[PDB]
Amino acid sequence: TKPCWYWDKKDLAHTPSQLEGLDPATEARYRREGARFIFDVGTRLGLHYDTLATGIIYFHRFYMFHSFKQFPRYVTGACCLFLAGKVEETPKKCKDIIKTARSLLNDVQFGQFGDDPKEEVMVLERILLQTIKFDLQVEHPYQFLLKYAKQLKGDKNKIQKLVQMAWTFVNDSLCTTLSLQWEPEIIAVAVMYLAGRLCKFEIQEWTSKPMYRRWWEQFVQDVPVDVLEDICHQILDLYSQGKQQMPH
Amino acid sequence: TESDWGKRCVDKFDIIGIIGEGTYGQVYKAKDKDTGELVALKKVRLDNEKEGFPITAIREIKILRQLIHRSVVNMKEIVTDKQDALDFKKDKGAFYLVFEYMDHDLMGLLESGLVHFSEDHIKSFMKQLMEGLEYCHKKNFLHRDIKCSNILLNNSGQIKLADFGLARLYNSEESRPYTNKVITLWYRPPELLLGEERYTPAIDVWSCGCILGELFTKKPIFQANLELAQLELISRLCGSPCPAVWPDVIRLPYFNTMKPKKQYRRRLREEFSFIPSAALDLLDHMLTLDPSKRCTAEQTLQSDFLKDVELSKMAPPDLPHWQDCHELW
Amino acid sequence: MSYNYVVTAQKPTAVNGCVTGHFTSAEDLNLLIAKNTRLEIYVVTAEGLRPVKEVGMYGKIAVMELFRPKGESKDLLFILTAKYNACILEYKQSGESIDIITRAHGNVQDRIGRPSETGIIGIIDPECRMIGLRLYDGLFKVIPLDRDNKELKAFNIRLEELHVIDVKFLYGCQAPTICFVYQDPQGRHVKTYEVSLREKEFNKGPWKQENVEAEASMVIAVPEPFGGAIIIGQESITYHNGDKYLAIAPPIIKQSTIVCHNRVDPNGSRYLLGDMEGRLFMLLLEKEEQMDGTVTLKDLRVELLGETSIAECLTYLDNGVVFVGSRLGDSQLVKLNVDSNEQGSYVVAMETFTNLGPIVDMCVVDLERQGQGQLVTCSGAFKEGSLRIIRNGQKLHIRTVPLYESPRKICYQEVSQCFGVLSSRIEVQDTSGGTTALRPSASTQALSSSVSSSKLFSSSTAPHETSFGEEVEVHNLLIIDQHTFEVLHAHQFLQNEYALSLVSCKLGKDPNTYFIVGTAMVYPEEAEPKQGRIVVFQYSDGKLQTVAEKEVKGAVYSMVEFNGKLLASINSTVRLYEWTTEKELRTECNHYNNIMALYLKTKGDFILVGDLMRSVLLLAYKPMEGNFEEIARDFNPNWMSAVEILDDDNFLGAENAFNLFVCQKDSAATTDEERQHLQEVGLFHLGEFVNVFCHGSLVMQNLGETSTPTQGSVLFGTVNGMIGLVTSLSESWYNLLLDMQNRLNKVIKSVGKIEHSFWRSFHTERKTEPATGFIDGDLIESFLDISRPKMQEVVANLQYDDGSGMKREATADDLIKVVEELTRIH
Ligand SMILES: Cc1nn(C)c(CNc2nc(NCc3ccc(-c4ccccn4)cc3)c3ncn(C(C)C)c3n2)c1S(N)(=O)=O
Repeated sequence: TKPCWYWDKKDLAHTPSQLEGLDPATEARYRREGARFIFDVGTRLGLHYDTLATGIIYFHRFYMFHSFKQFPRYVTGACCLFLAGKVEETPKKCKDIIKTARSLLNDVQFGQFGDDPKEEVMVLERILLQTIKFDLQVEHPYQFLLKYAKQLKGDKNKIQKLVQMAWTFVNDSLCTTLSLQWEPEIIAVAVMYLAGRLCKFEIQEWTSKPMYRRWWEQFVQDVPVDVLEDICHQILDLYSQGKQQMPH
Repeated sequence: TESDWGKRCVDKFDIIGIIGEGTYGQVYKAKDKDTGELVALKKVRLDNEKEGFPITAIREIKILRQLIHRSVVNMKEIVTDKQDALDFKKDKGAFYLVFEYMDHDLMGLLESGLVHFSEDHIKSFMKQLMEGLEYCHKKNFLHRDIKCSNILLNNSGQIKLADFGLARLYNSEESRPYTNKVITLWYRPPELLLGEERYTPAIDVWSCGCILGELFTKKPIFQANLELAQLELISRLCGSPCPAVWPDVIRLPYFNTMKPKKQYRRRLREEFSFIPSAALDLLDHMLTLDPSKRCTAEQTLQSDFLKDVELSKMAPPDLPHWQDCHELW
Repeated sequence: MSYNYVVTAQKPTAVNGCVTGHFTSAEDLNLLIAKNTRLEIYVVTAEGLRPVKEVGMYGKIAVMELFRPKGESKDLLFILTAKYNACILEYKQSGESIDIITRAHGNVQDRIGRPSETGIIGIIDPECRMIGLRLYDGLFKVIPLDRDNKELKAFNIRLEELHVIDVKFLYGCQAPTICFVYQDPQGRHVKTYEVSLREKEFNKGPWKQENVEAEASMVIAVPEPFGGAIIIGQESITYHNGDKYLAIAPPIIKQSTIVCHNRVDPNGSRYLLGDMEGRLFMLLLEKEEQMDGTVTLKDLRVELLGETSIAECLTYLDNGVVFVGSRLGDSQLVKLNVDSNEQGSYVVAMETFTNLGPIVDMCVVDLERQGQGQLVTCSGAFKEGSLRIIRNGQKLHIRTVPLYESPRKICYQEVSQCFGVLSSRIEVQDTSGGTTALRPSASTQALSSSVSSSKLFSSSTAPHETSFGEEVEVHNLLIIDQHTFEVLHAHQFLQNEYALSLVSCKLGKDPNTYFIVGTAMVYPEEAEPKQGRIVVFQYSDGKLQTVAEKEVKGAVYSMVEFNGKLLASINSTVRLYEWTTEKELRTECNHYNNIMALYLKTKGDFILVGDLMRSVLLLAYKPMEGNFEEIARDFNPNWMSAVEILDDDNFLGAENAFNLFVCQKDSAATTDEERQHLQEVGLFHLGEFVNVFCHGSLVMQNLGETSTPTQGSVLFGTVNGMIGLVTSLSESWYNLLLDMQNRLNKVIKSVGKIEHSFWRSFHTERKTEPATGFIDGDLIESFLDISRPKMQEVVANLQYDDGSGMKREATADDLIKVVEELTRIH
């Protein structure tokens, strides 16, 4: 019926990119840079946050089936965003995406688009659709972060700080392969979990079951605390490596 | 696996012939070589490259893979023309959206006059369409182009709804700017005629009501070629739009611009006196001018006409076929 | 775009309805006879019928009743067309000049309504207070006959009884009372209402409802001396009036269905009944007077008089003469005599009127080798079945060959100097377990005879139950000589085998000329037949030989010879068979994308398919590959009655709604999509049901005939007997003639004030469109009959174009010559 879009961390050692001689650090950084390209391009064009995420999910899934050495990441990114606009009903003309991409890319980077940028992108749409197996509908952590937060009652400012901080973590997790490891529901819980730890909040108190240390169980079933820690660790690693620090 | 769409080739289907052309590409009737199952193939041509893959097809791929109901048509898979080897750029081949094959379409049956509908027949038809429409309206999807041209029927009496090319999501909290000319004029809701542009799920209910009347008279209730002539015909039967029956009619863009000849009174019950009392009440509510007072899909299911209809009794519509092939002496 | 021309060679011969009245004057007795789109006025004399006038209308006459409102010297006539055009007409004669005055006009079509299963019913009050119309189920429409209602404005009264069988106004009521039979789940009932013009609604009727026969068919309003009504059914006749109830159930009427009633004695003492077997009965009302002086009905009696034609409507013409309005055979004038003849009959045929009847099929053959076509038509049904040979002898010469059984298809085999005809006759299950024919007919009077002994379906599973008295069809192939028209041979097909298709041709390398018949095994339970045969016969030395048989899984609706191969349509399938050197049909290639492939036509390697609901498909045989290819399909939903190929690009179709259309390849190769789209470039409402299209022309060809502007000739036959010709025009001639029509429309006075454009508009219940691509030859050929002042008025400001001169002024004399050339095509 529907395809499986989730892999194990151990499997990422065997992407096409890895087996063509690309090392783990290079692919990982390329994913952040490619994702960020999609994020920045769509932000300049004023696109809804779901549209950016859908393009990023297509992009991440794409490079589970192809190598970065044979498909320029930025062309793929532009193509993903193009399709994402039509899927999420926030359409943009391909020429405008190229226009914005040229604005944000230097001369070397825009060389990936070749002599005819629009053509290189429009051509790729065929491969993209076959690659993602025409499974266009994608859910994102954002809707669950809000659906779950709405069931929290208590100090309005404390909960809103939790939401925004978690929301920031969701945006940052788009640069990582977490989109390929865990369903969005778990991601939304994980970012709530992380924000709670950083803000020294005890989220259970705001739930309908204030004496249920496991508030996540009423939102997401069969979620071990272990999973949430692995996700938190990866998000925090991105902040530790960069100069930016936890939002707080 | 069954889920890896877009790879299997169209060679696997034996084409029987062309059965239609609309929206993006032509529809063909085919038989699967392996299983022998009849299928319908919508050719999707991306060669234009103005906007690549048609968004009308994208909507129908996205929504119909989410929607599972016996009253909504199934997309079995998507298959491809023999693709150019090692030349992904040169490749201009088209995709085929594979649907379940439905025997007939309502329009052709009514148009040829070859279909007679009894009260019981009409119930089963509407009950399924509503079961489908409700399932879709509950998932916050709007069909936005209900027509006899795309209600499909099998000889068994099974109805399925089909043309999701214009279907989009509806958010109650955040009304979104939309496209006004969404349902075809013969089945257009008054609200869209006057420029509503912020449509409710009720727009699809109005069309189904028009069909309901079309099942008793065998003719579309409101037929016109101009957006204002349609309003006149609707106004004669349902009453002229007025603040008394439609409090927010003044907010509409073209309410002052578009006025009927008179302030007609509602005559629906009189002109449809021949309709059974249970259906007449359903028509009165489905064909209500104010979208907020217009009945919902579920409410039609909870009507004296439809609630106690049984799925087990298919009640297939009668087709003379061979009997009327030869003129009757 | 495409440009075509349609002309009526023979006017409709079938009778739709009849009433008699004092239309022209109170002194004159008049019989008004109605044929589709035609009105015929006569003055009835004891010597015969004398025609006063013949009128044409832009509409199919549905309702026709004669009424004389107080203050008129003569009766007026109400007419309602099938398009719901209504009119009141009055006779006016000034010396030698006759005109028909349109006193009132209006279209009574409602925006919302369901056409009744029984159809439009029309009646007029005995006091001429109102005209009653039941146009739609559940509604009763009233046109009040007031002096001021010149527009025939009307109102609807809600009617609870949705399925109404028949209705009449009653005599002898204090307020206008309708009596009608209706059907609901509990059976059929008779009920009465009173119509209040002041209240514009129904009031309780004079007498209560009664449950009546399940197959009660007709309602009779009995005159003042008796009052009440008579109800005619299949097995019983009943009289209803308040407390009075009489029922007679003679066994003679059960044998055949009675479908017409007419009053013989003005006081109601006698009524005439006719049935589908042609028998003529008399319902006699036996009076019993009380000492009070009140005349009451004592009993009812039915007496067989003789045999007439199957009557859709009957009329007594005073003296003893009775006009029999027949839709299936020749109409007649018959006198009912007091003494029976030596055979026991009281009926002797006086006058007989040619009716080409239903033309099921026809072929054009040059019998005399005079370079002139003769049209041999399968005409009539049941006892009235006949072969009609028609030639343009100037009047049309029609020879009749009585068959006394129903003809279905006809084909000509010159090699054998004979005609092959498919026929069916009605036998009835008898006490022997077999069946017995009601009368001898062509299939039983053949010189030599044979019966199929095929073992193909013999095994079957088990025989279905048979009840005595049930009807069955027996199908035959008739071999008929082309000169004597004598039945030379009759081949009876298997039991429960319906013959649908017939061809005469050579196949492959076989030098023999064969008769090939396609049949279907019809079982009452089967919605669609699933068994059939293609049978190859050879007519040689007075005997018909079975040469080969092919078993198919369906009904062989249509077959046609295709370049030495046999093209046959079996249900949804179109199939091409090769004729092997072993004299056996062999399949080659097939096409399955059809619902029911009813009709087939071929030109070269192109095949045209007509379908029960999917309109017309253009197929092609690709010889390099040995298979069919879909060229282009008409994607508009149309129910076909017949198809024809005009030329390689234009294809002609006939709809069951009495409409004709022409589809052409879109001739634009940009996209494969456009070529695959057949586009309906021509739309035209004929008013007739076309059963058969046949290429050919009856006009004499001396090789000296001036080359007419029209090119090509397709003849068509209709169910009402009308024969017409379709021919093509150049763009220059079409525009010239079309511009002339628009000029004629303003000049010629229309009966009922009916817009000509509306009458010829393509009309279906769901859609109504203006005519396109067709020139009404009848409108054009009427230019030669309008007065000179009108002729010159028509030609004012007329310019020829696209010709030798770009702009040329037209004179009234120039057009007279042009139209006269157009009258030479038929
Ligand atoms: C746009 C458009 N949207 N719609 C839903 C249609 C109807 N066309 C259709 N008709 C299906 N069956 C019914 C049917 C079956 C057979 C024949 C036929 C034709 C010629 C000869 C013999 N038979 C015609 C109709 C059907 N089944 C599945 N699909 C889709 C979902 C792919 C279908 N679409 C069209 S339009 N008008 O372009 O067509």
